[PDB]
Amino acid sequence: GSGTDKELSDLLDFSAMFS
Amino acid sequence: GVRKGWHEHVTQDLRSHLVHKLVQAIFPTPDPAALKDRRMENLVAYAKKVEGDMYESANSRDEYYHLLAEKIYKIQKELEEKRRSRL
Repeated sequence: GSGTDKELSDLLDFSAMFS
Repeated sequence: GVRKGWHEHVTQDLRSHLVHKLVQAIFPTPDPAALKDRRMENLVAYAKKVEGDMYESANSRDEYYHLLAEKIYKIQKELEEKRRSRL
């Protein structure tokens, strides 16, 4: 069905950088 | 034949309102520049894949509203850890 999320960490990193 | 009292209060439009909550988790604050960012392209498609996984998790509109909070909740705080990933 599903597994580990890789892009999920990259998506948050984008917002984490800026405000 | 039959099915859970699912569609009772999810509706087509009302359901779209919940979908936004999933996207807000990854990006709560507004970002007009993000819309142009290629990364955002994955955000939409991503939420579309998970949202379907989040909706099914519920056998009722009620459970769907609860599980939604957990996802947005965990991701909401997770953003804090991502910030310290580089300090």
